Amino acid sequence: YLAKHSGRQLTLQHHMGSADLNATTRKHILQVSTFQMTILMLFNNREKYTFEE
Amino acid sequence: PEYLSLFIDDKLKKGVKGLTEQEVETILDKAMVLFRFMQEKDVFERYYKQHLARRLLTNKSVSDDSEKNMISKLKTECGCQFTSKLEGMFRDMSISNTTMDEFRQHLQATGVSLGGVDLTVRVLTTGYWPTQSATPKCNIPPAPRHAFEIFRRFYLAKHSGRQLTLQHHMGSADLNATTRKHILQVSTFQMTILMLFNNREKYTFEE
Amino acid sequence: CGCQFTSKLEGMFRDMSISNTTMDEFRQHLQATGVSLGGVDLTVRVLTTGYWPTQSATPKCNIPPAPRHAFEIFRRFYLAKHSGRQLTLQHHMGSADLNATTRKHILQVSTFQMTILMLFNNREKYTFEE
Amino acid sequence: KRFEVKKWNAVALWAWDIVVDNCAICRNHIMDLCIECQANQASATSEECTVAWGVCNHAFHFHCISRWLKTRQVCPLDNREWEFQKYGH
Amino acid sequence: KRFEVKKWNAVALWAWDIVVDNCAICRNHIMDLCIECQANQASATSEECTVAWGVCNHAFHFHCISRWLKTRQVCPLDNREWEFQKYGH
Amino acid sequence: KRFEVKKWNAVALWAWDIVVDNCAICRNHIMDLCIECQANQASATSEECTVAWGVCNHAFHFHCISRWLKTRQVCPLDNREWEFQKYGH
Ligand SMILES: [Zn+2]
Ligand SMILES: [Zn+2]
Ligand SMILES: [Zn+2]
Ligand SMILES: [Zn+2]
Ligand SMILES: [Zn+2]
Ligand SMILES: [Zn+2]
Ligand SMILES: [Zn+2]
Ligand SMILES: [Zn+2]
Ligand SMILES: [Zn+2]
Repeated sequence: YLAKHSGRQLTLQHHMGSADLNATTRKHILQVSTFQMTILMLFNNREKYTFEE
Repeated sequence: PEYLSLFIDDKLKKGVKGLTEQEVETILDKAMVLFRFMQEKDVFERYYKQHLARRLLTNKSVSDDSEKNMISKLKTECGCQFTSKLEGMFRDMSISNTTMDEFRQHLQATGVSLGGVDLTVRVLTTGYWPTQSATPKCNIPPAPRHAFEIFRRFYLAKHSGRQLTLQHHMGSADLNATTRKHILQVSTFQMTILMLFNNREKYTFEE
Repeated sequence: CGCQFTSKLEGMFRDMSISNTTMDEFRQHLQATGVSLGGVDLTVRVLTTGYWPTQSATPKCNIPPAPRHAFEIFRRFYLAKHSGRQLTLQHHMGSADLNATTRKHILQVSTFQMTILMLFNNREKYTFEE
Repeated sequence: KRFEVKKWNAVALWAWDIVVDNCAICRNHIMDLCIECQANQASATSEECTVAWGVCNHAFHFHCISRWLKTRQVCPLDNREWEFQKYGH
Repeated sequence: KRFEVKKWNAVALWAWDIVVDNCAICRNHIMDLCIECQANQASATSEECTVAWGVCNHAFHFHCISRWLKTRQVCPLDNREWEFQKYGH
Repeated sequence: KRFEVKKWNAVALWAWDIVVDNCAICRNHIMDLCIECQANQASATSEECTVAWGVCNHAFHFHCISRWLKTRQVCPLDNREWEFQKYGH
């Protein structure tokens, strides 16, 4: 955008959209509505978390 | 007349001085009445044009409306001697922003180097703006240098009929520094020194 | 015939005229700037889809380093020239002059053998699989 | 090197505003039927609806541009008079 | 890894030239009153002065843009005609 | 790196056909006298012959363009009417 449409600036948000999380006996793809992506990514980085983490 | 031009520049750039447009119209009328009983209009016009160049080649959004009032008052005070050239350099600024949009579209179509991202390049004419001293021959920081090359190429392929010159005594830039990422600002004077520092620190005057 | 298809014939002749004007346009463009050095001698042509039967203009194939940078320069300069033209790449048209090297005899490739010869230049001893 | 290219005689093709993603008249696509065809098979007999190409290199469905010939026909994407130079993509 | 993201369907928001630091009409700020309001309490009754948003995504004080509707109204930051699409930041 | 440039706000200057090597009217040079001055000192009193700049960004000697004002004055390098926007290189 900075290179092409530089007549505007973007803002980041999380309260909209969705995603398809490919999980993995078969490979079943889950779905996250941009609300559980951060928690699941933190779990992927390190499991055994809690509310404080 | 130079001090009068400085005062009108201070009143036209700083919006704090004179908030409501009511006290602004009265103060402009008083200023033009004071200028009515003044001689040596040539230096006044020259310094007003210099102030216009200073205020239009810097951060914009200063008034985006008071310019019409200023030119209307000048028409009813000076006449049609230098006001036409004033509106001509205003049209040059319109040409400047149109060519900036053109360079943005060029980066959108091509943009080989990453230096040509949001290039806020401007295009002006020698006759209107007092840019006769447009020959500081100095090095340009890799990425900005490549951006300038790209812009030149595009503009030429477009109207092939202008000899673009390079200069450094005009414009500005936003240097993204990096605990947080605070973006600095360089008015095309410190770009070369900072780029040399980035290439290698611990420099001096000789370097 | 009359005036049924003759008008389109003279229209594609005018397309050839436009093509040659574009030739010298890009020539001056490279003479002034032309960052791409592969633009030693460019003989590019510009035609319209409606007039010439070039509907099969999508052979998606690689282009040889030097003439590939030539094509990059072409695209960039031409787009600056007239934003509004969908430049599509194709290989089933045109020609080229390959300077080979005991004397220096210049060959000729009709934009069909350029990729194979460029691959040979990059590395010899190739086959159908390569 | 052993072989060096000296001259290149390529030919460049171009189109004005065909918008592959959308007919500028119907806003569905350059292909895949039009607003007045909808179902692909229905009663079409090989789907006579094709893509119409004019001298102004603008592309719409033949059905899309045939409905505009009745009234003013100025190729509403430009000022050129619309012609029929090619049929089929 | 155990969970890998394949698709992402985010939505991006954008604004033209709102200039949070300054109303392009009044040059004070996007918030905090305007040139013709000055004192925040005075006699305002909850400060009716709000932020006006147009179809051109440009933001000024509602008081700032209401004074420009009388004369030419062309959203002086562009060529689009100014509308009223949102009230309040 | 430690410092990276994000935005650049340069200003580009340009001229139409000034031809530094030759006055398009006199064909001597952009500087160094004209056809009707010849000797630099002679009786000139600081050489009043200067360079005239018009709105069409074309540059000639002031003496060169002053002789053309009597007859048609259309800036013979283009169709623009010649003006006097700058004096001195
Ligand atoms: Zn359609
Ligand atoms: Zn149909
Ligand atoms: Zn058309
Ligand atoms: Zn405001
Ligand atoms: Zn208010
Ligand atoms: Zn707007
Ligand atoms: Zn001369
Ligand atoms: Zn002379
Ligand atoms: Zn001229």
